Amino acid sequence: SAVKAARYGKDNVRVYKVHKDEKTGVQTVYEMTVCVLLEGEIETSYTKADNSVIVATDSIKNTIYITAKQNPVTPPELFGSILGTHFIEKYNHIHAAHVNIVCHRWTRMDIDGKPHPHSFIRDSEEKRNVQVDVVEGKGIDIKSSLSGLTVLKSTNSQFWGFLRDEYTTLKETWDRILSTDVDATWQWKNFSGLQEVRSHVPKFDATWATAREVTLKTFAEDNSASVQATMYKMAEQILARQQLIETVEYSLPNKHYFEIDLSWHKGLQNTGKNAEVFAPQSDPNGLIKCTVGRS
Amino acid sequence: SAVKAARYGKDNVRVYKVHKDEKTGVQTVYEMTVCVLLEGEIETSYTKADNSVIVATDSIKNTIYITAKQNPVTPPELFGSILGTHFIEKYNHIHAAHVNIVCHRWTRMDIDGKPHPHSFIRDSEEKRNVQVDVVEGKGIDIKSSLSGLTVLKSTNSQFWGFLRDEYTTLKETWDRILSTDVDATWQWKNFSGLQEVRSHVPKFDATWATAREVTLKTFAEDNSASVQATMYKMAEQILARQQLIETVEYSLPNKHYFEIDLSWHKGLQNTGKNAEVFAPQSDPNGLIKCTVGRS
Amino acid sequence: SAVKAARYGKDNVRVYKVHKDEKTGVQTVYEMTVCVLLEGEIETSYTKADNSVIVATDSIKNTIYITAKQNPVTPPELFGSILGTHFIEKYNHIHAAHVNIVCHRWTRMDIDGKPHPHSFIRDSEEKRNVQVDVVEGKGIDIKSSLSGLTVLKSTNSQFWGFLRDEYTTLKETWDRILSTDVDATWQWKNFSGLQEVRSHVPKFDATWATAREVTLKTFAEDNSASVQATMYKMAEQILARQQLIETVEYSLPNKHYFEIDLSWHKGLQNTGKNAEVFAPQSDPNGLIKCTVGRS
Amino acid sequence: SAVKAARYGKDNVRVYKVHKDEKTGVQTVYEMTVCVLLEGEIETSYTKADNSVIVATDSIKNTIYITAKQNPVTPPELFGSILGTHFIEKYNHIHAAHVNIVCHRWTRMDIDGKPHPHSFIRDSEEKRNVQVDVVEGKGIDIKSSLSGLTVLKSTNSQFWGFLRDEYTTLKETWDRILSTDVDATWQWKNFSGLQEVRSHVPKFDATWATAREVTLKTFAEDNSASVQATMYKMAEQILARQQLIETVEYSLPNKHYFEIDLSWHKGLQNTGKNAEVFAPQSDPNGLIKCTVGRS
Ligand SMILES: Cn1c(=O)[nH]c2c(=O)[nH]c(=O)[nH]c21
Ligand SMILES: Cn1c(=O)[nH]c2c(=O)[nH]c(=O)[nH]c21
Ligand SMILES: Cn1c(=O)[nH]c2c(=O)[nH]c(=O)[nH]c21
Ligand SMILES: Cn1c(=O)[nH]c2c(=O)[nH]c(=O)[nH]c21
Repeated sequence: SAVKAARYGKDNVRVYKVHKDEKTGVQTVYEMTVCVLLEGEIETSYTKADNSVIVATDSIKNTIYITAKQNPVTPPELFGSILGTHFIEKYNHIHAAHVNIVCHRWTRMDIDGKPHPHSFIRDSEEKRNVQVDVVEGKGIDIKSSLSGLTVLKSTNSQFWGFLRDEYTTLKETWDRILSTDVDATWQWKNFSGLQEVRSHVPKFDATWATAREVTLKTFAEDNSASVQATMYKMAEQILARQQLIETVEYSLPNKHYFEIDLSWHKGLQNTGKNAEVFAPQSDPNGLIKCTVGRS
Repeated sequence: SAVKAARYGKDNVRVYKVHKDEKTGVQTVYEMTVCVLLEGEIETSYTKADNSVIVATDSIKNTIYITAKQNPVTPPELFGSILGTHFIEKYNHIHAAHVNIVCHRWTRMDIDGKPHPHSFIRDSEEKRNVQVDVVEGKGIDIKSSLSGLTVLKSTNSQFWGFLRDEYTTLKETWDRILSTDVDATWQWKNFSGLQEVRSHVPKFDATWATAREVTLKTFAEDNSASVQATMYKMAEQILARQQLIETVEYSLPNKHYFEIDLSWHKGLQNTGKNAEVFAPQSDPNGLIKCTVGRS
Repeated sequence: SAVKAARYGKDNVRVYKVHKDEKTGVQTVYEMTVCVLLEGEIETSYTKADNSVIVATDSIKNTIYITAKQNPVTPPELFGSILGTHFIEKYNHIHAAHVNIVCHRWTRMDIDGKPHPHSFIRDSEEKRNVQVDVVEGKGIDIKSSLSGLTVLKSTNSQFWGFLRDEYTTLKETWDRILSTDVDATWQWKNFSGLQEVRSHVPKFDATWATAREVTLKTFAEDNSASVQATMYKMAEQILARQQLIETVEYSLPNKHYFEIDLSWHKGLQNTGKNAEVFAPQSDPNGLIKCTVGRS
Repeated sequence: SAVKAARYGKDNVRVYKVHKDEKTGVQTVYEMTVCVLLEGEIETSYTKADNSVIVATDSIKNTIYITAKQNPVTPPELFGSILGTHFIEKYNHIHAAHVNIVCHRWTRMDIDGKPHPHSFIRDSEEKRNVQVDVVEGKGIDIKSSLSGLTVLKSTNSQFWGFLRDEYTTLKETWDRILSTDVDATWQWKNFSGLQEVRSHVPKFDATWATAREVTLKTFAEDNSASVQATMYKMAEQILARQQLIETVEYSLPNKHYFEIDLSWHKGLQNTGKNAEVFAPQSDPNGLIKCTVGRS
C-alpha cells in the first residue's frame, strides 16, 4: 500500500492583535481563526514511524503567533501569503503550505454619534475569509470570500416557467419572499511570489468591498426571475470591476418561507395577495451554485 | 404519588409577518420564535389518561398564527400579552399561560445611501426577547430582555485588589481587554390586564432602546474596576430612567484574552506594555450576575 | 438603587481525571464540565468597586482542579458536595455555593469481545448531571439528572380524545411514531452536611441507574395514550423505588414525524395503514413537563 | 463572462422509513438526511432567465420521498445509486447527479436483556455516510464513510523524535492521552451502472463493519508512535480486506489534554508519572490527514 496524499498541521488557532496609534490614542483590533496544513517529503512519518520529518503542530501554532507579532495581519490575503511562504522557505522538505483564515467582525462603536477610540461590537456573524495555497515553484494561489451574509427581500422575486412533470407539485409564483445566506468566493490570478502579492495589496480590501456592495445592491434591486439568474448578475459585475480575478463562485441556499392557509378558520384570508403571516422553514432548502469565469 | 406542577405547550414556533404600506409602498418584516406553555386543571391527562382536558399543542400552534394574523406583533410585550390572555379567557380550565418570544433582527438595507423599501439584512445575532406570564386573577407579569450583544474594549479595564490566598495565582492588572456577551433583563411592574398593557405601549420600545444605549455607552466609557462594578452602573441608570421597571438583571460572561509570552523566541517582547498578540480563550469563562432593585 | 441578588464564579471548566489500578493495570477515566457560582457578603464589589471581597474566578478554577486531585470525582453528587462545602467553610463572607456538573460518557471499549484496559468510546451524547446548592446553616440540596437520552418507538403510541374547537385541525390517531429527548431530574431530601451525603454514597449511582432503566422500559412497553400519561408512569415508579427522593421532574419534547401523502403521484398509498415514508420535522415541537411528588 | 460550472438541487431533506415484518411483528427504522445536486445543460437558467431547463428543487424533494417509498433505502450505497440514476435517465438534459446521504443511528433497544420489536435509541452521534456521483457515460463513483466516532486512550501513545528548532517549545513524551474524532472514507472502484452496484450489494455493509472494527482495534492496540503512524496502519488493513476499494482516506483531529502543574500549591504533584487531573483543550487542535492507495 502507498501514501498517495498527506497533509497535517494545526486547526482552530484563535488570534487577536491590537494596533495602538500613539498619536491619536486610537486602537484597532483584529481577530481571526487560522488553520495551516503542510505537505512535503513526510511520508516516512506515516510509514516508518519516523518523526524526524515532522514540524510539530504545536510549533506551527507558535509560528502563527510569532508571524502575527512581526507582520501586519491585514489584509488577510497578505498575512496568509507571508505565513505560507515562511514554511516552504524555512523547511527544505516542506513543499506546500495551505493557510485558511477566517476574520471575525469587531466594528468600532459609535457613542453619541462618534467613533470610540477603543470599544467595538460584533455586528453580525458575517465573515471575510481567505484560502492561500503556497506551492514551491508554482507561486501563490489565493481565493478570497465573504460568507454568513444573511439577507431577505419581501417581494420582487418570482419563480415560474420551470419544468412540470409527474413529480411536480410546486405552483408557479409571481411574488414571493427570497432569503439566503450568501457565500461568495473570488479567485485571484496566480501570483509568482510574495513580492507580487505585496505589489497588489491595495486591491484586496477594495475588491472585498466591491464584492459585498455588488451582492447587496443586486439582491435588493433585481426583480428576480430565479436565484440562478440573480446570482449570475452579481458574478458578472464583480468580474467586470476587477481584472486580476479569474473566477467568481456563489453558493446560495434558498431558505423557504411558506404561506399558511387559514381559510379553515372563519374564512380567514392569508394566501396570495392576502398573505401576511408566513412560516419560515428550517429544512429542507434549495441549494444553488455557480462558477462564472471569463469568455 | 401526586402531580405537584405541570405545564405543556408548543415550542420553537417560527413566525414571520410582513406589513405593506399601500401608500409609500414601503414593507416592514418581523420574524420571531414563539413558545407557549399552559397550566390549569389538567392533572387528569397525566394521571388518568384523560385527554379531554388537553388543548392539543398543534392547536396552540394554529392559535399563534391566527393571533399574529389579527393583531399587531410589535412591540412583542403587547403581542405576548394578547396571546397569553387569549388562552386563559378562552378555556375555563386553563388558568395560566407562559409566552416566550425571541425577536430576530431584519434591518432595512441602505442602498446608495438610502433605505430600501423591501430588502433587509440580519445585522448580528443579537435578540430582543420577552417572557410574559398571564395568570388568572393575578394580572400580567412581563420581563423584557436583550441578549447576544457581543462587545470588546481593548483597554480601560482593570482588575486588582482581589482576595489573595494559597489558591491564588492570578496577577493583578491595570490594563486588560474586557469582552462579554450581554444578557440584560428588566422586569416591569405587574399589570392588571390587557387594558393596562395597552396603555403603556409606547414605553416598551423606548425602554428597550434605553437599556441598549445605556449598556453600550457605560461599557465604552467606564474605566472599569471589575465586571461587577461596571454592570451595577448600567443597571442603576436604567432604573433611574424608567419608573415602571422594578428590577434589572445582568448576566455577563468574562471572555478571557490571554497574553502570550514570546520571550523564549529571540527575546521577542509581547507582554505588559509590549503586548500586541493575544490568545482568545474559548473556555473556561468568568460568569458574573446581579439583580438590582429599588431601595 | 440596591443589590437584590448577586452571584459570580467560573463556568465551563473542563476537567479530566484518570484512575490507574497498579494491580490489574486497568485505567478508568472521568470527564466533566463544571460551573461554580458563589453568593455572600459581596455587594460592595458591585457598589463601591471594592475587590477585597472577591475570590477571583481564576482562583475558583484552580480550586476545582485541586479538589479533583485530592478527592474522588465520582459519584458527582459527592464531588459537588465536597467542592461546594469547601467554599463556605474556607471563606467567612461566602454563604452559598452553587455547583453544576455535567458528566460526559467515556465507555470502556470491548475489543475481541472483551473490556480493554485503557481505551474508551463516547457512546452518545447523553449526560448525567448534578446541581448542588450548599447554603450555610441550611445544609446541602442536590438535584440529579440525566439528559440528552434520545429515543423513538415506531408504533404503540396513540393520541385521541383531546379537546376539539374552532382552533383545531389535528386528526385523532390510534397509531403514531413517538420520539423524544428525555430530560429527567430527581431531587433528594435535604442533607444536613457532608457527613450525611457521604453516608448515602452508594444510593447515588444506584438511583441514576434505576431512573434510566425505568425510563427506557416504560417508554418501550407503555401503549402510550399521550406523552403526559407515559411520563407520569415513569415518575411514579422512580419515587416508589427510592425513598430519599422527594420529587421527580420530566421535561419531554414531542419530536414530530409527519405522514407524507403521495397519492397525487400515480395513486401511491403512503398514509394510515400504508404509511412507510415519513418526514421528521425539525420544528415546531410539543413540550410537555411535569413534577410528581409524594401524597 | 461565461458559466464554467453549475449545480443546483435540494439539501437537508430528512427522511424516515419503517419496515414492518408482518410475520414476527418486528419493525426496523431508517432515518437519513439527503442532499441531491444536479448538473447538465442548464446554463440558460443563469444567463437568460430560462426556467424551462430547471427541474424545481421542490420536485427533487418529492422524488426523494417517492424513490424511498418504492425501493429499499439500505445499504445507502444502493439507495444513492438508484436515486442518482433516476435523474440522469429521466431528464435528457441532466448529465450528472450528486447524492450525499447521512445515516443517523436508531439502535434497537434491549429491554430485560432482549431486543424490543419497535423501540430504538440513538447511541451516539456517529454517522455512516455516502457520496454517490452518477455521471452519464462515466458510470457511478461511490465514496463511503464513517464520521463522528469519538475515542480516547489514556496511555500507550507517545510522541518524541520530532524536528526541534527555534520555533519549538513542545517537550518530547513517552506517555500521553490520545483522543480524536475519526472521519474515515473508502472509495470504491468505478461501477459501470446500477446493475453492477446491485451485484455487490452484500459488500457494502460488510466493508463498513470492517472499516469500523479495524479502526477501533488498531486505535486500542497500537502503541502509538504518532497519529500519522497509527492511521496508516488502519488504512493498510482495510485495503487488504477489500479488493474493490481503491483508496482509504483518514482525517483525524488531535484533541489535546494538557497536564496541570499544581506544584505551586503545597508542592502538590500532578505532572509526569504523577499526572492524574488534566485540562481538555477545546482549541486549537492538530489535524492530520492521509490518503493511502495501492502500490
Ligand atoms: C422554489 N424553487 C424550487 O423549487 N426550485 C427553485 C430553483 O431552482 N430556483 C429558485 O429560484 N427557486 C426554486
Ligand atoms: C480576571 N478575573 C477573575 O479571575 N475574577 C474576576 C471577577 O470576579 N471580576 C472581573 O472583572 N475579572 C475577574
Ligand atoms: C400530537 N399532539 C398534540 O398536538 N398535542 C399533544 C399533547 O399534548 N400530547 C401528546 O402526546 N401529543 C400531542
Ligand atoms: C502533540 N503533537 C504535535 O505538536 N504535533 C503532532 C503530530 O504531528 N502528530 C502527533 O501525533 N502529535 C503531535
